[PDB]
Amino acid sequence: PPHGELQYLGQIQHILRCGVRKDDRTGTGTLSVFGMQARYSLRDEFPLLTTKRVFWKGVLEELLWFIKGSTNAKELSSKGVKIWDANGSRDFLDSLGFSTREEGDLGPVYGFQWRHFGAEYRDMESDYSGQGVDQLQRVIDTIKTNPDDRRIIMCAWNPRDLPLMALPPCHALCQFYVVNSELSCQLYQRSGDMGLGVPFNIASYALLTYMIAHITGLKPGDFIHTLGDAHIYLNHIEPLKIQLQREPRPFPKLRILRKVEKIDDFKAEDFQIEGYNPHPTIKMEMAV
Amino acid sequence: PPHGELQYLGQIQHILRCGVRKDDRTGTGTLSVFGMQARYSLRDEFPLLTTKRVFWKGVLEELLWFIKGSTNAKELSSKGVKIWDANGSRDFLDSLGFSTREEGDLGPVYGFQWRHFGAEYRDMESDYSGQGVDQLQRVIDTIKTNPDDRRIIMCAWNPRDLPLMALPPCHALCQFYVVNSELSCQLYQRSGDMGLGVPFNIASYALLTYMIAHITGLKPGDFIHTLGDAHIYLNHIEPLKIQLQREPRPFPKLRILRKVEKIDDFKAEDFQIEGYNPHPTIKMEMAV
Ligand SMILES: Cc1nc(=O)c2cc(CN(C)c3ccc(C(=O)N[C@@H](CCC(=O)O)C(=O)O)s3)ccc2[nH]1
Ligand SMILES: Cc1nc(=O)c2cc(CN(C)c3ccc(C(=O)N[C@@H](CCC(=O)O)C(=O)O)s3)ccc2[nH]1
Ligand SMILES: *c1cc(=O)[nH]c(=O)n1[C@H]1C[C@H](O)[C@@H](COP(=O)(O)O)O1
Ligand SMILES: *c1cc(=O)[nH]c(=O)n1[C@H]1C[C@H](O)[C@@H](COP(=O)(O)O)O1
Repeated sequence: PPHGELQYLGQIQHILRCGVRKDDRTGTGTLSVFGMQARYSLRDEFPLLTTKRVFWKGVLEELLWFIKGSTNAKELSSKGVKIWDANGSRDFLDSLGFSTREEGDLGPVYGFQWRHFGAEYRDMESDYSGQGVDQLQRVIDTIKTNPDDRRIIMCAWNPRDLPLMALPPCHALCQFYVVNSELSCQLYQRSGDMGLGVPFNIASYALLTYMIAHITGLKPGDFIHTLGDAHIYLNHIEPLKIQLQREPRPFPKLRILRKVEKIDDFKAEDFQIEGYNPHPTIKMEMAV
Repeated sequence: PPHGELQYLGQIQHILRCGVRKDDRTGTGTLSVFGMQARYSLRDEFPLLTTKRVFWKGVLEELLWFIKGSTNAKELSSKGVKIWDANGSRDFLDSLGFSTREEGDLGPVYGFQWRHFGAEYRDMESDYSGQGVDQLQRVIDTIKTNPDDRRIIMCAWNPRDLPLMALPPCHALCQFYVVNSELSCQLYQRSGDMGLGVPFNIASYALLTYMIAHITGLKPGDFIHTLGDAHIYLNHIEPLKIQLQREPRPFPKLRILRKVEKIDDFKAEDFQIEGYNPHPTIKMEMAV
């Protein structure tokens, strides 16, 4: 079969060639296409793009960070991953009307929604243990007791909390699916920065599926990536054209070195990416 | 000029050919595939399937019923559309442990979530005016003022309310998009009964897009249908095979018979499907 990475490269080709110029919140301007989907096999291979070196350390730490239910950019930043620090800045928080909010407090985003959906948000320092719906655990439990369930959904998009977010989730929800001992996951990404966030986001959900398959005794199946506003920022056009001239390389594999029982038990050292031979890193300037 | 209906027919082919046997909640059994996407153009045509006659009256009536904010099956039944009566019957309600609920009360379903997301659900007769988030109107307001917004989402999936729903929404959420004066809509349907619900569902959202496009002064663009568990029930394989032998006929057109100002203003007589010439109707027994 063909290299799964060609789907992503193909989506980049399409947007660059046929995407429509669409202004945006950041003011950078974009080339956009509405509605896209790709299927990444998770069977004996891991979808970490090769046409560009993907910041894997960032992916792994962000997910563990999400899993802990943290909304403090400081805690992830202490791991050497600064991807969310800009959004927790004093200046940025103020530009949204969050002047009384401490620096690093991203609001009730991902982690908070996944583990405490519906809980009354105070601040990043608050203890929400036992508050709200722990969707992640409910998803894990359902997969174990009734794998045929067609309602295995973890939703980050919370209408009543959007006002408190420094940035509404680019990932509204994801759905899990089990058939013949294989676990699949589909992500609905309402908005996708193709050159920066997407490659990262793909690896992230592929990792989450591996983690959940591991503790549920299942084999990773497919990761389906569904996009809403799939866009390429104007300043990413040139670097993306360089990346398109690169031939994909066999996807690496992901090894889980230890037998884990609970999702909260995983640690960075538990994972190992082997056979990852990517082309040189390509810098995509952040939009703001 | 590939006919738009070929996508739905191709999805049926794929599932019959590659779908995997998967038991289900109803005990009927299905052929299943996880993750699918189809794009139905809404430009000078309406995607009402022709390889079988679709119950358009039901489609229109159900959507007007959603907009009214109703969660009472009887209010739709009184229009001659009985699609939700079973899910509101005494026996079915009792089977889910809702014996204290009145017959016809579907719980916090679409009507409620769309117009009062977050509000505390009491019963189908309660007045929720001013309670919760009226996502529908907010969506309309944003389309009219900031069309580039990548967060135009209407969510029906509410983790907090699920334990009260007679049937968790098969349509988790939808996202709207605007470019070149065209309004597009993507639906994330977590579970799709390909033979029964899907054809109907596709018409439902195409209609919603036509409605919003009308009140916002935009032209309908694309309707992207995204599926989670796309399945063909076993007792639908024979009739679907017959349907697949039928050549689609040009899609009809949808006419709005007068300038409507507000979404709540639409009445059934404001719409006319013209040039609809479907093949004979194909009954698809309900599963359970
Ligand atoms: C416009 C915009 N696009 C984004 O993709 C985006 C992403 C995040 C958060 N996030 C989920 C991120 C994932 C990956 C990131 C990133 O900057 N990656 C660089 C790595 C450079 C480095 O830190 O060493 C890269 O992949 O090149 S940032 C926050 C705001 C955003 N804003
Ligand atoms: C297993 C199952 N599949 C469904 O598609 C489904 C749909 C609803 C509600 N819904 C959203 C529906 C949309 C269309 C419907 C339907 O029965 N359509 C028939 C029409 C027969 C008639 O004319 O009355 C059809 O299209 O053949 S039902 C409730 C439970 C379900 N249960
Ligand atoms: C958000 C977060 C993420 O994990 N990955 C992403 O791709 N993004 C991107 C999408 C978009 O360019 C921007 C968020 O902006 P908006 O809310 O869509 O306006 O970050
Ligand atoms: C639900 C409602 C709708 O509008 N469209 C649909 O196709 N369905 C289908 C999907 C599934 O076969 C069943 C609902 O069951 P479940 O909750 O997925 O188990 O009806």
